[PDB]
Formats: sequence, C-alpha cells, structure tokens
Amino acid sequence: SQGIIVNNMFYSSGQIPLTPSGEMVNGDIKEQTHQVFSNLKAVLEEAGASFETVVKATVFIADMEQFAEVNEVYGQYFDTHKPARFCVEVARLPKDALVEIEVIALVK
Amino acid sequence: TKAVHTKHAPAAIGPYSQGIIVNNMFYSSGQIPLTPSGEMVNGDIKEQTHQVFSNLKAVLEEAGASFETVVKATVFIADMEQFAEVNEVYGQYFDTHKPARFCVEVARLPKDALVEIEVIALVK
Amino acid sequence: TKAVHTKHAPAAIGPYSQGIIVNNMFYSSGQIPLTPSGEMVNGDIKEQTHQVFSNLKAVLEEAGASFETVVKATVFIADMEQFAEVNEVYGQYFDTHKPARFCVEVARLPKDALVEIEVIALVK
Amino acid sequence: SQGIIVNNMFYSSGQIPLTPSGEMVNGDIKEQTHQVFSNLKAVLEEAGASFETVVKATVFIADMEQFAEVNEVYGQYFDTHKPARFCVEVARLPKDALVEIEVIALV
Repeated sequence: SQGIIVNNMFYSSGQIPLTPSGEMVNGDIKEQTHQVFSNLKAVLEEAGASFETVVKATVFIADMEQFAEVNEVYGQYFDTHKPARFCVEVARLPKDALVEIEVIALVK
Repeated sequence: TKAVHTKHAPAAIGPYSQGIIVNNMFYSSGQIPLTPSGEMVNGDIKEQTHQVFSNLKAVLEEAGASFETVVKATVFIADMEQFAEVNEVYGQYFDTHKPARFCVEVARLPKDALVEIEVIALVK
Repeated sequence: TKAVHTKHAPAAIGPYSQGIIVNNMFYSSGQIPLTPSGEMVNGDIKEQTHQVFSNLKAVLEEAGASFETVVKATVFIADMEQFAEVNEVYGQYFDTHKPARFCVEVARLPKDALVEIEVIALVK
Repeated sequence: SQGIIVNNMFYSSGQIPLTPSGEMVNGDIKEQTHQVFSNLKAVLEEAGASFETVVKATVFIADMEQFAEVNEVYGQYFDTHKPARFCVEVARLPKDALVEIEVIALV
C-alpha cells in the first residue's frame, strides 16, 4: 500500500530515497530527491495519475536549510507543470533519508 | 476507496513515522491503536480511539507536553462515516480544552486499524 | 481567544477571499451567511450554515462542480464547541458523499458570521 | 481584524502588499514581498510574537514561477530562524497583489 484513491484523487504515502530493491541511494539530497521522484513516478503510474495531475506535494525534510537543493530537483520534474500547492515540513526521517515526498494527484 | 500497490517503487513511509520537536513545538508521529504487547486493539472504533489516545498521552508526556497544550490534531480514518464515533472519544480527551484546529482524512491504515491520530503540541 | 489589531499594519484579508480553478480543481472563496440581497442572515448557527451551503452550491455549480465532487472542506468557526451544530448542517449536504478531508479552525469571522466554509472540488 | 491568539498561538490573517495608510505598493514582487513582511512584523509585535517564534508561514501567490523571488525575500527575514513548516498556494489575490502571507507564531 503506497497510497489510496478516493473519489478520483490519489493520495500517495511518503516516498523515501530507496531503490525498489529496498536500499538507500548514495549521494547528496539532490540525488535522494531524484530517487524519491523516480519512486513517485512509479506509484503515480500505478494509480492512473501522473506528474501533470499532481495538485499538491508535501516535502518532508531533515533540514530546512537544504530546501533550495530539494527544490532544484522539484523544478526539474515540475518544469512544465507546477502543482497549485506545496508544503515543506521539518521531520525526522528513516536512517539516512534527508527527504521524503508525498503527493496528491487526479486520477486521469 | 482503493489501495495502490507497485513493485517498481519501494514500500512507502507514513510521513509522521517519528515524533520531532522544532522551535518549542512537538509534532507527534501518527499514533495507531497498538498496545505495549505490540498487537492491535482489534475492537470497535471507540475502543481503538481510546488506545490511540493512550499512546498519544505517552508521546506527549515524553515530549514535555500534554493534551492541554495540543494546538492541532489530525485524525486519519478508514471510513469517514465513522468520524462521529471517533469524535465522541476525542471530546473526552479534549473536553474543556479544545485544540484550535483539527483535520480528518481518509487513509489506508496498518492492517486492522480504523483510526490514527497525530497531534502538534507546545512543549511546556 | 483574543483579537489582534495594530495601526502599524493594514487590515488583513482572510486568504480565501475569491475563487479560482487550477489544473481541474476548484478552490472556492470562503462563503459566509450573506443572502442574495446582501443581508447577513438573521438566525442561529444552523440558519447561517444553511445559507453558507446555498452560497456553496451556487459557486460549485457555476464552476462545473457539485457537492459530490468536493474533496476537501474547511470550516472556520469562532468557537470549537459550536462545531456539532455546524456539523449537523454539514451532514445534511454531505449525506451520501463525504469529502475525503475536512478541517475546522478557530478564527475571527466578519461581524455576525458564526460560520464560514470554503471547499476544494473536482471539476470533471 | 489582523489575527487571533488561541492557547498561546497567534494565527495571523493574510497580509497583502498594502502600506499602513492602505495604498498598494508599487514595484516588483520582491518589493511587494518586503511590504508584506513589514506588515507581518508589525502584526507579530502587537501579538507579542516575533519572526523567531513563527512556526508556520503560508504564502499565497498569483503564480508558482515567481516563488523564486518571493523566497529570496522570505530568506531575508527568516535567515537565522526558519519556520518548521511553510506552504505555497496559488490563489486569486486582491487586485494588483502578487503575494500574500500569513503566519502562525508562538506568543
């Protein structure tokens, strides 16, 4: 269970920077944010949504000072569509994760 | 409601998986109706809500906070029609003190669970 | 609760002042108990709430949406105890369909308004 | 008018780029964002809060692509202390206004 659909809206659970084989990626927050997005692509597809249909993203971050770096990667995946809303929250995250992202997306 | 399962993404983390204090504020992890023996209270939703609140009391106490200092609660619920029952228990913990904000959200919860609550509270 | 005012800043807005549609979602303005004549409604909280819901139907239909496509509601209320009375009127309009998410917030409303609701809804 | 205090928390109403006399500020979105921050400063002081006790900011913006310049000004007032949470929301704002901000803060 990587999320839930409720009248035409997909609410994802949080994706953390693990490979599908289940271990943490090596690299900085920007690389972790790549893995997270890569994980989100997969769950969006499975739900019948996509990045274009994301209406809200919640970024949980270990350190608010690394927001600019996460945001550089956010703007790569959301370059031709900008979710109408996003939030950034300081959170304690599973060992070594500097970022976790959940989304809310329309089911096409 | 319908669940989304894929093998091309790792398992997800419930975002409020660990409590944290930032700037005198305790943001709890989501409390599910687990007992100290680590089994679910598999009873009706009012029983499960009591257990959630018991777990909330502990994490608050541990964080130097209390129900009195809770400013926001978020209730994750399996079925929105069950809100009325959960809220009857909520009102026993938040009786003369009522958090200034609350939210209720349909979620897919860990196996069994009908209710999960997280809170945000001032540290004393 | 205590209201804050300073001459050293201008009057605030209350951010849900006007509606908008973005990426097939309708984000409604906050709806108060004004009548179509412009009168603030002469009643208790339940009367006011009904007027809110009539103003909501109007903005939802006008946006190509309906109560049944509302995915989130936010209820602004002067006292959290009055929520049950608002919620009786809420449950009438969200009878068969229930929004997956809703929040309730203490807030200072325009004079005489004891309730204000905004919604977010899917424009199919 | 400008916010409420409940249980030691100040919940500001949204501040737009008006001067205290009530005229809209003229200039780019950065200049607008400065005016909003001056207004928030004054409302926070009155509430018995400060930028340092801010726990959440909500930024209502006319368009997402201008968040870059809003954020540069946000970073000036929240430099030594960053709120634990912030949200950015596309909104229809009172005319001329490209940005509007509310905050939640400990008293």
